Amino acid sequence: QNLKSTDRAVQQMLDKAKREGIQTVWDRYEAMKPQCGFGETGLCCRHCLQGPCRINPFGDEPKVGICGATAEVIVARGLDRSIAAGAAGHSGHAKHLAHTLKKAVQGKAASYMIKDRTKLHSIAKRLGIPTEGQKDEDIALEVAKAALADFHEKDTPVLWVTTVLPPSRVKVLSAHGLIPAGIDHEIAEIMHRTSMGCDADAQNLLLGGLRCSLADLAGCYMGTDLADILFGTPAPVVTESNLGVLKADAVNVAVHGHNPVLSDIIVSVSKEMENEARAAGATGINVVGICCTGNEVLMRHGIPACTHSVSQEMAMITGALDAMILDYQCIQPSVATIAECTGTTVITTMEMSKITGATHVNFAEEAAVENAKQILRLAIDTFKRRKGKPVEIPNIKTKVVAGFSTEAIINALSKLNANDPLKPLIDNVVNGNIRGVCLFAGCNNVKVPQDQNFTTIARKLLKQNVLVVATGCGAGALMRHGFMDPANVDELCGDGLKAVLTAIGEANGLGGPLPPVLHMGSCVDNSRAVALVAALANRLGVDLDRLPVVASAAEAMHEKAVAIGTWAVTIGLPTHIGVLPPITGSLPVTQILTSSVKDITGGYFIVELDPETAADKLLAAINERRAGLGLPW
Amino acid sequence: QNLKSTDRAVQQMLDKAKREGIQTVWDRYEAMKPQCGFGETGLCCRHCLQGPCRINPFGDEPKVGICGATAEVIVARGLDRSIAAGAAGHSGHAKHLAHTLKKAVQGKAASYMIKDRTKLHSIAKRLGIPTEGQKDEDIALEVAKAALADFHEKDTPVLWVTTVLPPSRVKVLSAHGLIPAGIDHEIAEIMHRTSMGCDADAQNLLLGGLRCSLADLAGCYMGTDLADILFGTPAPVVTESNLGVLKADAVNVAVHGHNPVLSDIIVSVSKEMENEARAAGATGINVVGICCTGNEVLMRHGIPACTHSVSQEMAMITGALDAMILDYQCIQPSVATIAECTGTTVITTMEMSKITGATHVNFAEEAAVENAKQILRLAIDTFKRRKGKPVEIPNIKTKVVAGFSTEAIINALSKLNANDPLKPLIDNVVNGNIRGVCLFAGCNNVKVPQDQNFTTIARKLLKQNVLVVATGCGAGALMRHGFMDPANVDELCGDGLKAVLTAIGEANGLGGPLPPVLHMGSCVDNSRAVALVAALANRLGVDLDRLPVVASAAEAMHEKAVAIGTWAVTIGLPTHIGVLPPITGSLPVTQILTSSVKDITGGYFIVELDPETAADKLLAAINERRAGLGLPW
Ligand code: SF4
Ligand code: SF4
Ligand code: FES
Ligand code: FES
Ligand SMILES: [Fe+2]
Ligand SMILES: [Fe+2]
Repeated sequence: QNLKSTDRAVQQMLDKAKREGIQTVWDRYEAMKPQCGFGETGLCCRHCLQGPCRINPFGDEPKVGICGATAEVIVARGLDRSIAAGAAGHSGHAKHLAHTLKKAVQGKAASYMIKDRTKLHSIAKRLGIPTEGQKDEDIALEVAKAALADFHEKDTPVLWVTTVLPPSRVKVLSAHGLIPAGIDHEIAEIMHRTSMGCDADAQNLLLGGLRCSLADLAGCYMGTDLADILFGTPAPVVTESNLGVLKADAVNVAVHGHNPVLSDIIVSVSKEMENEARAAGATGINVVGICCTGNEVLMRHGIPACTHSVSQEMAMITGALDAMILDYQCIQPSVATIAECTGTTVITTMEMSKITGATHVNFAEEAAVENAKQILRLAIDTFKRRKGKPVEIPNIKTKVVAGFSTEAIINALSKLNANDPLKPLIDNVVNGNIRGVCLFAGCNNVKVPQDQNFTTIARKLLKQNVLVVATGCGAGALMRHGFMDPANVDELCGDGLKAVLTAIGEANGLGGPLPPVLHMGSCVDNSRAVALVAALANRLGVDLDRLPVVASAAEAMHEKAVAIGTWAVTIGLPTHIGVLPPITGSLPVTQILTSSVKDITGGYFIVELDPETAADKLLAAINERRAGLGLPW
Repeated sequence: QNLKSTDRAVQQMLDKAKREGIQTVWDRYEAMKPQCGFGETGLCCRHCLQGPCRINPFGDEPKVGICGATAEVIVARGLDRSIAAGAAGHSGHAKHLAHTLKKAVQGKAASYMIKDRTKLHSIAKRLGIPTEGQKDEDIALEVAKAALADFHEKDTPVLWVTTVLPPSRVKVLSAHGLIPAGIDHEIAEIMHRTSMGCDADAQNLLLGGLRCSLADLAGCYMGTDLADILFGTPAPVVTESNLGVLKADAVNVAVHGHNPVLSDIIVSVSKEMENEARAAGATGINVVGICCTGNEVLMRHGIPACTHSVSQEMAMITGALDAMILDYQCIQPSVATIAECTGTTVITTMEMSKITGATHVNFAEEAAVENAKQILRLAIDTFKRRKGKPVEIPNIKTKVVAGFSTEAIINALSKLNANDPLKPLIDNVVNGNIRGVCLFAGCNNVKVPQDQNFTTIARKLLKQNVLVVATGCGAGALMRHGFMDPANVDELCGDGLKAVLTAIGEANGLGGPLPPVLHMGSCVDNSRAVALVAALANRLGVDLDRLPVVASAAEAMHEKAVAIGTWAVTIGLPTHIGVLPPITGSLPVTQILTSSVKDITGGYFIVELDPETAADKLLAAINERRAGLGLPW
């Protein structure tokens, strides 16, 4: 099972699933081999009913689409649609939060409120919304309105791009026409321009893609901003991760999907229902996280993470998962069928994300507590049905220190320099104790032994004194392998990095270092990394494409990860992707994305499937940036 | 060549292209055979980087997507994305027109103006915008603002749906949650819900699709409304069609794409530049139409139609096409390469629709006349370069009577009944002189011998006294085969239909009948057919799903045609499609689209590749509606 996942808890559940004849994502992958080489290389088009069209990567006909679409057009159009789809996810998430905030302050959803007033005011200031002599509720109404306004054309561009990147960066992007006019506007324009008989120039198409990726960034940043206002800005918290956080004697409830609007209420209501759970013979309700919504409640509340991404089915295979509460995104629909074998109650809650065979309980912010109780009572009923049934919860978990929002990081650093908190970080970049910064982001992918790329690359970078930050299922991988436990600093970290982590930790009263990797939160919270990097850029008076900062979507899967990778490139970062996106069928497109885009945005993709090699390439990128700043490396 | 196109002019140019070694759309199709059976049936998914996934239509593994996505999910998700892409095209078009109207009335684009004041006022009234004591420019500003507001969420649903369908229809749709909240909002929501690990219930997905198809309808109706305000509501006009409208001794300029914002100015400026053209040795500038933008200028100005859809390259093969002026949609990018062989200057004009190797001349409404002159001077230069070069323009053309907007149809009928103009039409439906109404819409498709389905089906329906109306390349097919020439009424029409066409024509002073088929305009002008059918519904006091009205996308190709077909079904029409959409890989999805959707909207798809059989099925659908109204059939 080591060939499927490097996580021992997952391996144990794979053996259980095999024994019990429960088909998994890895079995469905094996059944799909060999996969279509046209799709793999991007050389397939189904954008009209004359198709499907394909182009042989090499050899003879077909060489061109029926309408005349070249390999470079077909590849660029497919990629653009993936970016649009990612943008649609992150911005749908953000939109949901914007409506929730509006309802909350209009008195229509009393389960929700302004929890972080400071964040609300700072966001208002950043957007140009006056706060002086204004009621919080009115300020919040204006912020929510501004959020919703960024989805469409208006007299200003997307403020959740133009107000979050340094002016010099916005100028570079504006010069190339890359600043989005409206989030849903760009999504629609991509779908239009990539439809049959429209845009048919690879560079033009890809520029469109870069712009749509910034619409995605805006959705991410908006999602983080709004979630922080509503639910609180994360601060350092200690919890645990992996399947061992499940408890046989508790009602185990996984929150899974993305939106904290749902999970955050589940967490609070579950505490209120402890006595009901105990009435049913349980110790209480044990809420655990899967995927991003698990990350959201881990970051804010220390809710333990059960599992992530590709291994999500394994939580169910334990036999102890009484409910899986879903909103949207990254949920393998197999869970609905597996639930019939495992006893788990899978519950959908959002109108646009249902799964055949799952129970649907409409969630309305207006009735959030009521709807949460209904859902949790289904979970309690399910716990009762497994009375006396043996379960197999792998006794495997790690300690996780998390909650490193950008505010939290700035605060931690401020203990070393109160009025110039970024300076200690920059000092240590300059003196070589910190070589650079690497953001690990995005998914696991069944094609890559689970977590192998994240851990292999992280290990090499940490030994080379790279400050590693992580989000989403990248943070999931690293947390499950001990990278968020400060007890592992001596083993994992180079002497320089150790010194800095220790110095910061001891100044924050820890008697010990920060963890080896800083968990910056969910996938939308990649926007937090942007806030940190942009703040460093502003402090240094240089653009992001001069900073020794890189990203790695080491095991990418979702269209959202493609969008994130693309905006990482667009804002100026060397951006590693550890799975093949469908671009290799066009050398010109590949060359643009991995090379000539450097001349446009300063960022570039690094496509590298071998993780040792990827680490070397990321180190080379970091060191090139160091040299560019006149620093030793 | 009869196996490729039933159009003799096209056949002649195919022989020329063969002789000269110029590859065509038919050659690229042959080179693509056999096409992928997974794509053909819809059983392929590339929505994440674990893919490509496929499902064998029959047999053994693979049976399910890697994430657990079933055949019914994969098929529904692919279809939904096609609908969104169509919606994005039609609504991008509409949005462009809305911005143009706004600029025009704000004094920023003096080449544009309110040409149809009556239409402006009627639209304002329909939207609830007060006109009483208001300046036209202010009314137009409010209409343009309303248009742009329909793209996003607001306190009202999409008004270009809710104000254009009868209340009873809106109620049925609202009950099923199918009324769009915002055009780009729905497009984005589709892309989100169809992304990995989101919506995974076929019915839920398809309901989303129906709603997004209404966003497309809104974009179409908005496009027609705005184009009519700006450029004039069509009225009956006589012109010609087919390659014989090209003139060797003239500067031949094709307008190609969709948006009249561009073509309409080309037409007016070309008249102003006659003397310059004559200075260059030409007789003048001969503007001719291809595809929808050709339909727009044919409908308003009687500009002759050169060709349509699948045969667009053949205009170039003549050697006499000096320029092809492009905006977006349905342009085979092969034209840019073919231009190098034929001498034609291919000019793109829109930032989001470029073609490698074509000349790009940015068009800005603010400088429309200037930009038009620049473009037409390139065409004149090109005419000069072919001095003394033989050309082969097939001497083949038909007479075309067109310009049947819904206003024009109502006016024509009003000559038989001034104060109840729809009544004469309804009278003849009731007495059997008109069996029903069929709308032919959409594209040609290289898979179907060009025009064969449109003409075969139209011939059968006309003999059975069906009133046939047509738009887009359906109108193109029928016009090129003589179906818009009143001289062909005796040959084509049943006695009942002939009687009615003759009665209406003679009351309008023609000394002769209306044409066999009524040309209702471009693809967005399918919205005109909706206006007519909705007006008939209102007059009768019944919903559209009780009317003997059907649609046929007989040779469909573009994602836009899929969207149009889908909203035809959603508003309550039996809707024939004459090519296989990628749905046959899921019986449940097929059953929903062809059968159970009847219970939701009253409309349904009729998938039928054999045109004789399709005609029988359409007649059966019409007759079933007749019987439902208690009428003989
Ligand atoms: S858009 Fe072009 S390449 Fe794509 S399916 Fe249609 S004909 Fe083929
Ligand atoms: S979304 Fe599911 S079916 Fe589609 S490519 Fe990804 S794993 Fe395969
Ligand atoms: S030919 Fe396999 S992805 Fe289309
Ligand atoms: S396997 Fe051919 S369309 Fe994907
Ligand atoms: Fe996520
Ligand atoms: Fe069209």
